[PDB]
Amino acid sequence: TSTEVIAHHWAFAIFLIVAIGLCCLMLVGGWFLGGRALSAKFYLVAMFFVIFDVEALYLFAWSTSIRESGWVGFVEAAIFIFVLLAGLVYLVRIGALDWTP
Amino acid sequence: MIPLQHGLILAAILFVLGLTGLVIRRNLLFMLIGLEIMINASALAFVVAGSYWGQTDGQVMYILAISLAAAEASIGLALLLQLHRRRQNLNIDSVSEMRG
Amino acid sequence: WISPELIEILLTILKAVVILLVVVTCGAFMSFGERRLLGGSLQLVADMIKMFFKEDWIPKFSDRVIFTLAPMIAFTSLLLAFAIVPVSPGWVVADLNIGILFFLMMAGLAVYAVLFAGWSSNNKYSLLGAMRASAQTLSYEVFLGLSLMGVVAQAGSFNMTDIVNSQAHVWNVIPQFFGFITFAIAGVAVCHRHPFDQPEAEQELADGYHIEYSGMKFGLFFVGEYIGIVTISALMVTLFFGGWQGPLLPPFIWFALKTAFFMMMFILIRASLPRPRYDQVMSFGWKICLPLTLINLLVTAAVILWQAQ
Amino acid sequence: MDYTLMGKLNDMVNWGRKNSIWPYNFGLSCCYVEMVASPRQADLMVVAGTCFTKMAPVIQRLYDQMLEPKWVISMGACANSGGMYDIYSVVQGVDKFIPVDVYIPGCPPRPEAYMQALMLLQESIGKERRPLSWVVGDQGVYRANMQSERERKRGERIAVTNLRTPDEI
Amino acid sequence: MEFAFYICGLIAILATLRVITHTNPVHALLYLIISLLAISGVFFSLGAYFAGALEIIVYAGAIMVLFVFVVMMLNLGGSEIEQERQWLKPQVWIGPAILSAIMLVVIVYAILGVNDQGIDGTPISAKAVGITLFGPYVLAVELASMLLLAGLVVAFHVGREE
Ligand SMILES: CCCCCCCCCCCCCCCCCC(=O)OC[C@H](COP(=O)(O)OCCN)OC(=O)CCCCCCCCCCCCCCCCC
Ligand SMILES: CCCCCCCCCCCCCCCCCC(=O)OC[C@H](COP(=O)(O)OCCN)OC(=O)CCCCCCCCCCCCCCCCC
Ligand SMILES: CCCCCCCCCCCCCCCCCCCC
Ligand SMILES: CCCCCCCCCCCCCCCCCCCC
Ligand code: SF4
Repeated sequence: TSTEVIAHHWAFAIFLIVAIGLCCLMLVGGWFLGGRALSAKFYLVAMFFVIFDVEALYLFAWSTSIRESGWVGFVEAAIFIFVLLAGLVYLVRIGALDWTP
Repeated sequence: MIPLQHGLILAAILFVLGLTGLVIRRNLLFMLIGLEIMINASALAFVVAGSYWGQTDGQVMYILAISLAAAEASIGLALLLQLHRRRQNLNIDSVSEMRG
Repeated sequence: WISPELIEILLTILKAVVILLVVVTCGAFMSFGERRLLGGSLQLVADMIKMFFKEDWIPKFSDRVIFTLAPMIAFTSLLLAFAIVPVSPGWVVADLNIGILFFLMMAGLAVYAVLFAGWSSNNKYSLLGAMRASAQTLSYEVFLGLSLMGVVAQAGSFNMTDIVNSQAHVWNVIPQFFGFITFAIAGVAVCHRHPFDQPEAEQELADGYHIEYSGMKFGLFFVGEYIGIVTISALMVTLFFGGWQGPLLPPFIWFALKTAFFMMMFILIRASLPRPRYDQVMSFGWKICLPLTLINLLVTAAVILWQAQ
Repeated sequence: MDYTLMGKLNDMVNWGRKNSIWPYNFGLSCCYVEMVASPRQADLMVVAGTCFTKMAPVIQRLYDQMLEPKWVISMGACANSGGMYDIYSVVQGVDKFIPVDVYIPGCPPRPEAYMQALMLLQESIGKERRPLSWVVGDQGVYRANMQSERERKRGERIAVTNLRTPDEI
Repeated sequence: MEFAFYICGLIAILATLRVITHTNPVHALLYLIISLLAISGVFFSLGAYFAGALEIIVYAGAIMVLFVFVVMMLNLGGSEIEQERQWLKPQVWIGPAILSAIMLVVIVYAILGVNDQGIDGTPISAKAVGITLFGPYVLAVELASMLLLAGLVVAFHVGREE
C-alpha cells in the first residue's frame, strides 16, 4: 500500500492497456481505412512437451529455493532429474523422438 | 478482505458447469473439455483454501492436480485419436457394445 | 490537485509509456535495418501508410475471430513480456515477483499465434506448415525455462532486479554459459528467427502460415517478430550481461549498447548461418539442449551449495 | 492535366503508396531471367514474358488475387503486344485481359529500364486520386492523363546529331 | 485485489458457460483459454502467485495447446454432430442442468455457515512453495514424476501411429 508499489501497479496496468489498445487500434485503422473493390507425430511431440513442461514446473519451484533446501533437496532433485532423463533416454531409444524413421 | 465462501462458491460453480458439459455433450472431445474444467475447478478450490489459511499446501495440491490434469489429458486425447482412427466417429454413444 | 503521490504515479506511467513506444519504434527500425542490410524512417512511415490504406481482406471460408486474433497474439505476447525488463535503476515497468515466469507465461501464449494463423487460414498446406512450426516451437519452449532456471538458481529469486543485482561482480555469461547458449538457441527458435525460419520448406505439402495475411495483419506479424527479438535481446542482456551495470557510462547507455549489440548479432547470425533440416532441428532440441539444461541446473545447484559456508 | 474515372493527407497517402511498392514479378519467359511475396501482399504485378494461351488464366487468376490498389507493369515486346509471336498459341499482349499501367519496349529490356519504369509508376501513383475510405467520399479512382514520354523527350532525342561508329567496342 | 477477483471470477464463469454450450471446437477451446486466464487472475488476486503463473504456463500454455493440436489434426468440419446440435434440444440438456443445479445448491448451502475471517491475499511466493515441495512433500514430488512417466508411457503406447 506504499506509493512505489501502487505506482508500479498503475504503470503495469497502463502498459498492458495501451499495448492491447495499440494493437486493436492498428487493426481498426487497417480495416476501416482504404477503398474496396494428419500424422500422429505432432500429437506425440505436443504430449512430450506437456509432460516435460510439468516436470519443468517442479524444477522451477526447486530452483528458487536451493539454498533453503540444502543438500537433501539437492539429492531429491537429482533423483527427480535422473528419472526425467531416464524417461527422455527411453523416448529417444524407442524412436518416439525420432522424426524420420 | 475476500471471503472464503465466495472463492469456494466460484470453484463450485465452475465444477458444476464442467460436470454439466461432461454429461450433456455427446462428442468425446467435449467430454474431455468438461473433465479439464472440473479438475481445474477443484484445483482452484484447493488454491482458495490454501490462501485462506496462509499455507503453501494449497499450491502444492494445485501442482499435483495439474500434474494429474496434464497426464490424463494426454491419455484421454491419445484414446480420442485412437477412436477417431479406428471408427472415423467421435460419437460416444456409438462405442457402447458391452451391455448388461 | 497537486500531491507528490499523484506526481510519482504519473511519472511512472509516463516512463512505462516511453519504454513501450521506444520498444515498438525500435522493432520497426530493426525491420528496416534487416531489410536494408540484407529516408529510411520515411520509408517505414510509407510502409505503414500503405498497409493502413490497403484493404483488409479476410477470406470467405475463414474463421474471422481466429484469423484476426493470430496477429494480435504475435504482437502483444512478447511485447507484453518486455514489461519485466529493467532498463535502468528506477526505469522498470513492473517490479514483479514472478518476473522470468511472466516471460514464460507470455511465450507459452505466443505459440497460439502460429496455431491460430494456421487453422484460420483455410488451407491444408498452411495447416501442415503451422503444425510443423508449432511442433518446433514446443520442442524449444520445453527447455527455455530451464535454461533460465540456472540463472534463477544463482540469483535465488525470479525477480529481474535481483538477478541484475546478483550480477554485480561477474556477469552470468561466465558461470551460466551453457544456460546462455541454450537460452540463445531457444529464444531464436521461439521467435521463428534464422536458422529456424521456414520449417515448411522441407516439404511441398506445406506452406507458410503468413500466406493469406495481407496489409495490416501482415504488418502486425512483421513488427511483432522484430519486437520479439528486441525483448529477447533485452532479456538476454538483463539475465547474462549485467543488465544496466557498467563501470563508467550511465546505466541506460550500457543497457542500450548491449541490447543493440545483441540485435546486430541476431542480424549477423541470420545473414551467416544456414538452416538445418527439420528433423535435425527437432532432434537437436530434444536430445541435446534439454539434457544440457538439466545438467547445468544440477551443476549450478551443487556449486551453490558447496560455496555456502 | 485531365483525369479519367483533406488534400494534404491525400497527398501523404499517395506518397506512402509511391515510396512503398511491393512487386510480384511473374516469370513467364526470358524477360524475367534477364531481370534475374504472396499476391495478397503485393501491390505491383510485373508481367514480363510471352502471354501463352495455356497460362493466360494463370495470369488472370493471380491478378484477381491481388488487392486494391494494384498496378501493372508490362516488360518486353511479348507482354506489350505479343512481340514477334503473332502465332496461334500466344495472346497478343497482356492488356488484352488485364489493365496495364506502364509499358516497357525491348526484347528483353535492361534492368535499369525496369528501374525507369518504376520511376514512371511512382510519378503516376503520386499524381492520382483514390478514395480515402470505403464509407466516406466518392468511390472512384482518378487516373491522370500524363504527358507521353516521347513528347516529353522529343527535343533531346531529335537534337542528337552524331553517334560513335560501330567499328569500336 | 477484490475487484480483480470478482471480475475475473465473473469472466471465468461466463467463459466456461460459453464453453460447454458451443458447437465449434476451436471457439470452445478459445473460450476455455479465456476462462483459464481469468482463473489465473483469480489466483493472482489471492496472493497465490506461483499458482497463477503455472495456470498460464501449464494449463493455458501446454494442455490447451495439446487440445488445439488434437482438434486441428482431427479436422472437425461438422461430422454429423454440428448439423444436429442435440445438446441444444431441451430434452437433452434440461434434465442434467436440473441435476447440476441441485448439486450446486447443496454444495453452496454447505459452503455457507462456515466461519470466515477472510482471505488476506498476502503473496505466498514460489520460494515458500519450493521449500514446502522439497521439504515435507518430497515423496509427492518423486511419485509425481512417476505419475507423469506413467502418463507418458500410456499416451505413447496408445497414440502412436504405425
Ligand atoms: C483482446 C484482449 C484479451 C485479453 C487481454 C488481457 C486483458 C487484461 C488487460 C488489463 C489488465 C489490467 C491490469 C492488471 C493488473 C496489473 C498489476 C498486477 O498484476 O499486480 C498484481 C501483481 C503484483 O505483484 P508484485 O508487484 O510482484 O508484488 C506486489 C505485492 N502484492 O502482479 C501480478 O500478479 C503479475 C501477473 C499478472 C499479469 C497478467 C498480464 C496479462 C496476461 C494475459 C495476456 C493476454 C495476451 C493476449 C491474448 C492471448 C490469447 C487469448
Ligand atoms: C473492466 C471490465 C471488464 C473489461 C473486459 C475484461 C478486461 C480484463 C478484466 C480483468 C483483469 C483486470 C482486473 C482489474 C485489475 C486492476 C489491478 C488491481 O486490482 O490490482 C490490485 C492487486 C495488486 O496486488 P496487491 O499488491 O495484492 O494489491 C494490494 C495493494 N497492497 O492485483 C492483484 O492482486 C491481481 C490483479 C489481477 C491479476 C492480473 C490480471 C489478470 C488478467 C486476466 C485476464 C483474463 C482474460 C480477459 C479476457 C477479456 C475479453 C473476453
Ligand atoms: C544437511 C546435509 C546433508 C548431507 C547428506 C544428504 C544425504 C542424506 C539424506 C538423503 C535423503 C534423500 C531422500 C530421497 C527420497 C527419494 C524417494 C523416491 C521415491 C520414489
Ligand atoms: C533497444 C533498447 C530498448 C529500450 C527501451 C526503454 C528505453 C528507456 C529510456 C530511458 C532513458 C533514461 C534512463 C535514466 C537516465 C540515465 C541515462 C541518461 C542519459 C540518456
Ligand atoms: S520480349 Fe523477347 S526476351 Fe522478353 S519474353 Fe518475349 S522473346 Fe523473351
